[PDB]
Amino acid sequence: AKLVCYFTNWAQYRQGEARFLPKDLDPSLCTHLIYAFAGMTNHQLSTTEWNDETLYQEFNGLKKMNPKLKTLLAIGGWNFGTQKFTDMVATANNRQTFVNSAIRFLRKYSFDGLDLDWEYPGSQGSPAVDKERFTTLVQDLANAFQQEAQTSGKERLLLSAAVPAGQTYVDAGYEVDKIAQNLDFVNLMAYDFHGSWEKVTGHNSPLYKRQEESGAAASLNVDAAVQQWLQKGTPASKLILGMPTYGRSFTLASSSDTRVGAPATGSGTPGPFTKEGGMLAYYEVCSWKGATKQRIQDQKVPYIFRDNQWVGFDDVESFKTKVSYLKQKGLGGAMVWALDLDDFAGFSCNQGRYPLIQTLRQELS
Repeated sequence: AKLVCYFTNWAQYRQGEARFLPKDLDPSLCTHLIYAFAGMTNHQLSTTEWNDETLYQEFNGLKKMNPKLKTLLAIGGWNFGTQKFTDMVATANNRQTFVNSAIRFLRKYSFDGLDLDWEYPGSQGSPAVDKERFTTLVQDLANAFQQEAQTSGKERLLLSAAVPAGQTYVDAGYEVDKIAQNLDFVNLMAYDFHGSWEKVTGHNSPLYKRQEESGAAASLNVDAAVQQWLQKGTPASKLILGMPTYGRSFTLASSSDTRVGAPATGSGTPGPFTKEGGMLAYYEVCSWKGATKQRIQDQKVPYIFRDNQWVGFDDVESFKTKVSYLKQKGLGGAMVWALDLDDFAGFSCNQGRYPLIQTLRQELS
């Protein structure tokens, strides 16, 4: 069973206790560590932070203390955009340029593979033609990795991809059945289902729909997201269920109505450390004094509120429930976004180091 965990390039800038660097990783916590994110320069895989080279060494250096640990480098992300992916996959010449650089890059810093985080083919400015070209990109990487294994005598580089849950994005850019064959595993982003971009309160990652939810809305949940990727061709053993170590917040129209689906004037007050409205790290949520925590019976996930702030998030129980769910579905394991959002150093929730992720590690085995 896999436990895929995401490390983020910018967590090193969080202030005080929240600061996160490779030295803060637990080498046995997860089975696979994915470094996010790498960029692209002239169709070639490239760094995005002044110290990625130094951090790469530290990151992959952990394999010396745990040879079984597998690391991948994730290219893309939201900020990165779609254009560079778009122009790169338009020609066989640029694709080969990208593939060859990836190989050299990965082997150079000792990464075990590449995680594709293009967000997303066929959307966000990306032409619908990118749907098939993405498939072709996946194939080229797979073929090249296949050959490089014999030419180098090293373990075949791994290939994975972080994929959206929404039917809109999935239909627009993913030939599920075709790419699933070539991807070693699929990291399903089963979160961001609801957020401050909606004028009503909703949970970031609920397992099931609300009994009074229907139509498109009844598709905004983990279970529906998993069934879609399975039904479209993803073999269960390759589908990795993503879980959030963060929650999404809202500012209530009135502190008087804290019901799920209650009126929201906007994003919740940004967290002291994460500094982004509408989002909070788990270590910021459990750092709430004089709040009222309640669970959504239907969706199996909690949410808390205080004054006019409302945040739906995941906790030990919810994670335990989703793992239980994951097993019933026979999936390949769990994925986590992100390492730096859980209380990695037990400085806030008084539940020890990595309360959430350690829970996943215990349950998965």
